[PDB]
Amino acid sequence: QDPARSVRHIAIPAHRGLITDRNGEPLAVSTPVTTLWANPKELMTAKERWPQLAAALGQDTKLFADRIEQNAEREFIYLVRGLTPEQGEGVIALKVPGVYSIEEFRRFYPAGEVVAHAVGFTDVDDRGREGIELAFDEWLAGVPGKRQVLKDRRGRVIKDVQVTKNAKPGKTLALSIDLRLQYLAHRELRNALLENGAKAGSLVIMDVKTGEILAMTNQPTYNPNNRRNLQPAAMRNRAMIDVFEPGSTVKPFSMSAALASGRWKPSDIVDVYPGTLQIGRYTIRDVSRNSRQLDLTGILIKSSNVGISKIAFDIGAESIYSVMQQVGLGQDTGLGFPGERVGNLPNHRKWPKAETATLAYGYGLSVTAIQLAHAYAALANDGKSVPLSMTRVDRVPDGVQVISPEVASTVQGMLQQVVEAQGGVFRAQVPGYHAAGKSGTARKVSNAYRSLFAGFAPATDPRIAMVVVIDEFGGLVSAPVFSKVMAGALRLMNVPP
Repeated sequence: QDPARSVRHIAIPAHRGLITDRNGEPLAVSTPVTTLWANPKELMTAKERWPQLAAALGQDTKLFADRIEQNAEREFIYLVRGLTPEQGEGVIALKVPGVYSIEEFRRFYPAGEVVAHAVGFTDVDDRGREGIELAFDEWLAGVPGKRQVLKDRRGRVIKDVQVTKNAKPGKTLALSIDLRLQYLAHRELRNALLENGAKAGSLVIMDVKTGEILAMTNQPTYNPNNRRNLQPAAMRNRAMIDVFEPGSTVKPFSMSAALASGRWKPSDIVDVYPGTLQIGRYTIRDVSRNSRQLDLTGILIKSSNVGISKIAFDIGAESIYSVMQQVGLGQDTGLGFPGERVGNLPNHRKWPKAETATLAYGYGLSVTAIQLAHAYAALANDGKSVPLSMTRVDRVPDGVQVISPEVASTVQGMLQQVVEAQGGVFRAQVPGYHAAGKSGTARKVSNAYRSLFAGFAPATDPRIAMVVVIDEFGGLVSAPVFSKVMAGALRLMNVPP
């Protein structure tokens, strides 16, 4: 026969670490719940109690009985996971032979759908499945404790002996996210999509000094506290996953290369008439074909593919490739979100004219909204790249001077004119401030199109970079979202006009 006595162990679940926004507002909080397990060999001696027990578990009387009878020979099954402590005390109070309790934890997300994708959620075992919860699982999970029990020959717990290992609570995490900006971003992105008959999009706000992600919102979203009817479209962290050719939004990086080459100055003129350029069997065609001479700022205002291609042929694709690589386009973000997409910044030894031109006007690479906001942050931060962070930054990293301060300042002033000049993206203007940026028609890589707006403010002393992505010309839907969210974000951060 089996031993009359055996010393056994039971795990002591650990309290998962608090997630807060950068101002300490809670975003994910461990809620005590009660798990009930049974020894069927003991339960089998108390059948008349089963229907009361089943009703207190919210289980069907016969399905409950069938489950215990089917497991009669086992000494452990779970009865139910994650009752309220009040509910568990009610079941324990029934004193049914063979019913035992374990203290577990369930997450609650106080801000719900507003920050669903960035924070993520946990599975039935309280482990990270999505977002920060996944990326920082090890940090947040802590370490289960251990205690000894004495069991008899039939698996009855006859003594709680001792705790041999204290549970180690998980560690607290303060995100870079500012929930005030996050609520503004979520509201305005949602409202823009509903008003324009669009289904999906994303918005990223970054601190250009610190590399902090201040807001990251995607539509559709979901309530992480009630996933009962959750659609896969809604769980997608689009800002980090959706890859697209960024089109005209990377022409500022092409212009940065041109101004670093020694061959170009802002007052330089390019003739783009008649809005096309034959390069062998290929024709580069401009979206607006009403121009002859354009200065470098006008090439950005008109988004002339011919203009930027002629510059690119003069300076060589390798100069443009290098800037785009150094500002992080097509590169690992280092954020350690499993499944984050890197996109592709193709390289060549010999760049033919076609591939040189498509790189320079943004169809020769694929990026995410995070990478595009990161690149805009570098340009805004007087050309100094700072690592991306989803966590609060107290000591700002040195970062890397990727674009000379002078060139970055000149390109800031060109992008100010894109927003402010006659013929510019006037819907991206931010009353009280100089804003700077560039619209684009992005092409999805998996043709599906996205309306992009990328920019920063204040134009003459930048603090915040922003990318707006609307899945669906001239930012007519993404530019006004930038305008409204930047207007708000700057004042919530007490940025002076």
